[PDB]
Amino acid sequence: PVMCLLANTTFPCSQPPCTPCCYEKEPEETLRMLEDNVMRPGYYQLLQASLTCSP
Amino acid sequence: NFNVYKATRPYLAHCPDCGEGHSCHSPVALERIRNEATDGTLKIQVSLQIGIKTDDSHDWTKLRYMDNHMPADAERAGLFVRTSAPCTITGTMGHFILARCPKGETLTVGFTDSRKISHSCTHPFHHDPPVIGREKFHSRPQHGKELPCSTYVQSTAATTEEIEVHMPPDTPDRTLMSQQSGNVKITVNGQTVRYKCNCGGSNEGLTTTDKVINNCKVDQCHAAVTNHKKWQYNSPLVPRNAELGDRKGKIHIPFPLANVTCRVPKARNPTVTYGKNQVIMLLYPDHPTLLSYRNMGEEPNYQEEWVMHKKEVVLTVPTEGLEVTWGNNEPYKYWPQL
Amino acid sequence: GYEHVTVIPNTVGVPYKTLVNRPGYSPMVLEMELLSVTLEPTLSLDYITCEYKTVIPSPYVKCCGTAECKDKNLPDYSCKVFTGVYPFMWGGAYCFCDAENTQLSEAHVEKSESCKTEFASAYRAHTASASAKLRVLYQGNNITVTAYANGDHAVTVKDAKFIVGPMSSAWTPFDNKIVVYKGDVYNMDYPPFGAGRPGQFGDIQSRTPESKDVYANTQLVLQRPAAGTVHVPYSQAPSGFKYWLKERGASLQHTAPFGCQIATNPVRAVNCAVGNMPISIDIPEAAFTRVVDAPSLTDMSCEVPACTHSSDFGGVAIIKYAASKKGKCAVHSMTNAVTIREAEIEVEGNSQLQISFSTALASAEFRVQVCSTQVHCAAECH
Ligand SMILES: *[C@@H]1O[C@H](CO)[C@@H](O[C@H]2O[C@H](CO)[C@@H](O)[C@H](O)[C@H]2NC(C)=O)[C@H](O)[C@H]1NC(C)=O
Ligand SMILES: *[C@@H]1O[C@H](CO)[C@@H](O)[C@H](O)[C@H]1NC(C)=O
Repeated sequence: PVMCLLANTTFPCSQPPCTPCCYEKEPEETLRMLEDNVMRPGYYQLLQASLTCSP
Repeated sequence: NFNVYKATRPYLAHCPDCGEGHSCHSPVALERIRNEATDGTLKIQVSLQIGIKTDDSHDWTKLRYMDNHMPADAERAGLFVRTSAPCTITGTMGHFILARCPKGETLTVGFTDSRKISHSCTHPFHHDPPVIGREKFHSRPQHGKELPCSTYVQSTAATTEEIEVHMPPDTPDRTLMSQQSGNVKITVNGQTVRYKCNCGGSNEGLTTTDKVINNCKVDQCHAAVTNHKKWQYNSPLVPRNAELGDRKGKIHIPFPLANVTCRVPKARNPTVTYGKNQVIMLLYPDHPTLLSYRNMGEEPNYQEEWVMHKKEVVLTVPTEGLEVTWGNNEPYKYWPQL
Repeated sequence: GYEHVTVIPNTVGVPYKTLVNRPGYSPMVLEMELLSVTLEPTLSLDYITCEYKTVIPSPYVKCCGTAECKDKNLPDYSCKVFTGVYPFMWGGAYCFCDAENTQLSEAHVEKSESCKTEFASAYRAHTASASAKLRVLYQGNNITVTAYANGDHAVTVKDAKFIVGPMSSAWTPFDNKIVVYKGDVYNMDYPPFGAGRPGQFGDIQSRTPESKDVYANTQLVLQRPAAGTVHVPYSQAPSGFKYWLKERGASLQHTAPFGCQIATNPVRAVNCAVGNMPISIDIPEAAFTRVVDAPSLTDMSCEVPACTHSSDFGGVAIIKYAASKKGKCAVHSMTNAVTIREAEIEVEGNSQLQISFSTALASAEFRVQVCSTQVHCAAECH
């Protein structure tokens, strides 16, 4: 699938390790993670998953 | 249940005219006005967010704007758009407004806050949309000629088009500093505050806790609230964050431009009378109508005129033929009798 | 069998009568009418143009320091560092220092979001392919023939082989360089790629509408910001495409000579009334009837009860006859000043036929050939 990056580790864009409620748990590091993946083709898959809450 | 407005926030940005030609830090500041739509529709970008409450929930009757230091709720009803006269708002979502405006030289976008206080932002913008078809009409008809035109779709959904976003800069605030008794007291109030003093000892940070600067004056110090938890549009009216480098983000935007169909009325066929190598037309227009004609030979000699009211036109019909176009109607062809 | 060659003027909506005379066989009358004449030129897309977008990010206000401009490979990239700037925000001054503060203003030009929807295409037009739609009154029925007017495209309808053209005039309303916007075509000597001028057509050039790389020349110059104000003021030539949209004038549909109708997707010239069109019809042997096999016409007389000299068939003529046998007979006017509406009539014996004719003469003296026998008609048209 489509890979995204978090500092030194690789993960699938649709599945960040912070799930569920990435922004609610830690807003600063969620935005930093999104900023590091803007050039990545699977950015919008990461944006969708990171800004989704309610488990 | 994905919400992009959790991360983003409304903001205060520079406006050259907040009323009476005076500049201010506006909560309704104008960013960009798009006029690519041939139907006359304007896509306006503003510093506030429409249809979203402070708690991030979507509510069409509500509007969120930056009130001094923190965002506040305002009514959607109070939102207005005007050029030389008031505009007709066709769609609103986040930082974007869709409006049909009359001819003007300026563009004003405003709203009414909690304790009244009308906030508006005026920018110099030449608005004179070109005519769709060959007839300058006032009201759009149900039935008419289908002509290609472009518009910004009324759909809420955000696909295709996008904007750049980033963390906001440090917001300066002098209310954070006080004198105790003749020294400097910085009250953090559960925020990350960046402070600098023209005194020795400690004058750096970036502090998450309350700090005191002994033997220092309030005028010698500078305090600013850092955010880092929120996103903001990459606005040229707001400064860039000094700490971080070229860190950028991107979000999809509503109302993208697309090709549609515009209904245009066809002017009533004039009463036609013929003569020796000439045609006589009694034109009765209800609104400005374009009248064009050409010869169907080697020398076409194209001529055009906008017919405003009742006018009789005498046109010479050559042996090669004459083609006449009256508004949105199909061209009439005339030939002399052999 | 017999090949009939005739030439009609290149004019749409005008029915023309042609007499087919095969030696030793009964004459045949064919009505021909041009329904449409299409001139589609071969296109070569040079580039597309649209409204440009001036991308201006947040200005880098370096408090207590000097910002530095870096050379970025971006279209119309502009960078300027302004010294002695003391900017103010909502809660006072943005910078701690009174002195050494700088503002870095950044700007570049790229394709607008509108470019996929609102755009003009620059094409190279060369060697137009001519095609024609012709209505033929063949054997009492209307047949439609669609063929290329090059003289080397045979189309067979009802066993009759049709060869249309070549066109007498090679004239086209389109020049070597053309500009296309939606349903409008313009004859324009557009600037080549990488040669576009600011505020004019081609200020922004894209080879294809999906292209990532674009050419830009908009005269973008960054200005010094106002005292205590955070903003990026600039001077730039207004959109060349937006300017062209209002200054393009009337399209080829309105300006082209010979009454040309201009259509798009693909771009073509329809019904250009220029020159003539040769038509070749190869009629098979079976369609023709021998003089011994065909009905013989004797004791013929012609009378004109009503006539009006006009563009339409304002004349009426009654022809009495004596036929040897039953069969189909062709009707044709031997005088060029008179034209008969009907091409074929059913012959019986000692009966009479009624024909409709068109003339411009007040005193119309004309000969009517019914099958292989001629009859004189005298008409006083008003
Ligand atoms: C708006 O109209 C244009 C034509 O004026 C559409 O044309 C495009 O069609 C293709 C697929 O979208 C692409 O090859 C090009 O972008 C363009 N090509 C041609 C030959 O016109 C375009 O799709 C329309 N845009 C939208 C957003 O609907
Ligand atoms: C078809 O032929 C008939 C004669 O039978 C004629 O009246 C008519 O004009 C022809 N059709 C057209 C479209 O001109």
